[PDB]
Amino acid sequence: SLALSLTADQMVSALLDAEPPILYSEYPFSEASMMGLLTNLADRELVHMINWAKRVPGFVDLTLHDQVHLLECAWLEILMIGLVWRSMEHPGKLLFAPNLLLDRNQGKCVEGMVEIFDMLLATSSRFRMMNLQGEEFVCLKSIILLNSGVYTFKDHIHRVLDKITDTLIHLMAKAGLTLQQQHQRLAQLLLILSHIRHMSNKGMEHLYSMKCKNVVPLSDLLLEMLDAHR
Amino acid sequence: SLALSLTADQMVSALLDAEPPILYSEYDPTRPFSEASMMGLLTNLADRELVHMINWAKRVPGFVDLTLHDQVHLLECAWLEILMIGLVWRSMEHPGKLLFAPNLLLDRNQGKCVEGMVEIFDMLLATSSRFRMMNLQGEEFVCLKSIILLNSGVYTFSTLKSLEEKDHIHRVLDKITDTLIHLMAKAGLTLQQQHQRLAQLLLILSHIRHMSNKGMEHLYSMKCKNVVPLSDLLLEMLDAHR
Amino acid sequence: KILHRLLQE
Amino acid sequence: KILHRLLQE
Ligand SMILES: Oc1ccc(C(c2ccc(O)cc2)(C(F)(F)F)C(F)(F)F)cc1
Ligand SMILES: Oc1ccc(C(c2ccc(O)cc2)(C(F)(F)F)C(F)(F)F)cc1
Repeated sequence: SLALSLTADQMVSALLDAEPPILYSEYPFSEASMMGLLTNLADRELVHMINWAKRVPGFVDLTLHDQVHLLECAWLEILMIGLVWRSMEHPGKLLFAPNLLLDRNQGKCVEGMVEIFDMLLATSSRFRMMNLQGEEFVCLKSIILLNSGVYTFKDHIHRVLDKITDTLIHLMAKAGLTLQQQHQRLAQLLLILSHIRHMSNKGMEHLYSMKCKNVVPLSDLLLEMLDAHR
Repeated sequence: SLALSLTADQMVSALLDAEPPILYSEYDPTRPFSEASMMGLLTNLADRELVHMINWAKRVPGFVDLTLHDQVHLLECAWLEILMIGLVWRSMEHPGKLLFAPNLLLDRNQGKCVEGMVEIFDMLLATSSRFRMMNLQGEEFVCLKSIILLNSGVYTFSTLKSLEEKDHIHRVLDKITDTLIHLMAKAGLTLQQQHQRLAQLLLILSHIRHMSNKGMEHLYSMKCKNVVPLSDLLLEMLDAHR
Repeated sequence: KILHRLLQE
Repeated sequence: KILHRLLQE
């Protein structure tokens, strides 16, 4: 397992490097047209996510079954944090794609949606005011992948998780933070992951309810990822 | 503010002091049980714990400084997480079993006896097992429990001023973080080890949030079934979610 | 509303 | 599962 022999610098660089691309939406809204765009986009993002995952140091050292488990548990969390990250510099807005930047009022066009929009926007504002950095962001995204499904199976994953922790503090020492600011920032960042998990859980219920309302058909892939949660 | 001024040690003393008691259930081992009845016993128990929890919350440094409105919100958001982490804590030294009460120690086989409850029991078991392997300490557990109360509802609270309500809470959380480091440094952990353990402890809060959400969905579902009756305070806490 | 009431004591 | 396929390239 190569992941453990990497340096902090190398880990960061590997992660920044595995970053998936920002996709475009198909070029006002109704429920059907809105959910159509979003689900089409989410399906494409998922394919790129799976590929990003294999590029996360340590991820591929797991059995296929474990890779499936981790991704099935964390997929929505990972989509959401990405969404929030790139929306960071668009206060009040959710940047789903460069050509699809939505605000809250556009969130009321889908039943049950505006509640989730609000949480997402809140997280974005929190990241913004924490001045979250790209290097920190990729570490967090990686932590979500390995952590979210781990207690529901391990030493390998915790070794790697520890390594990513080491990498986060490293980044902080660099920025010139004092020991006390370091452990305070680390905590602040990791506590937001709790809110991200909550948003995921709400989102999953919402998504399930929209499948039930047969508002739009979902891709087989998206339905498969959703189904792993009941 | 009294809270922002305590020392690590006074913080730990304060929380240890405010610990609610362990309650007994109406379980009668002479009586064999049904899925529904065992759910009645657990519901009655949680309802009584809730009352103790609310008065415990008042004793968590900084909580009393908030508006009644903010206090209500935090508890509505955190109540089941708090019940759950308390449950896993007292089940810690009983591998494979959940210690709901001193006279009520269940293994999963019996939890399967009710509908969709087994998935939650297994998650709860997993968490205890995790606590066990980390060798979680009592002073750490009380820190974690108060972090849950303060953190879980802080992003879902908002015209301008209430913005300062959020900043006070973040300052208190920072103090509790300092407290956890203090403890780990004391136990002779290297700097690297303190950071790693801090992360390990906080990541567990993600799984607890997950369990709570799953439990909430199971509770709302019990209700819709009118088999197991819920207490009034609890139907109320449930409703604050859906 | 029971919680509100208990918090006020 | 489609996920299985995708993960094995
Ligand atoms: O970056 C995305 C893309 C899609 C989504 C979805 C979503 C968006 C908002 C919700 O409240 C629920 C699901 C949507 F249904 F829109 F595709 C999903 F893929 F997660 F299902 C979330 C985040
Ligand atoms: O101290 C506790 C913790 C959890 C519970 C549970 C519970 C909570 C409310 C109920 O009405 C029934 C069970 C919950 F689902 F929350 F985890 C259970 F474990 F017993 F299932 C009861 C008491």
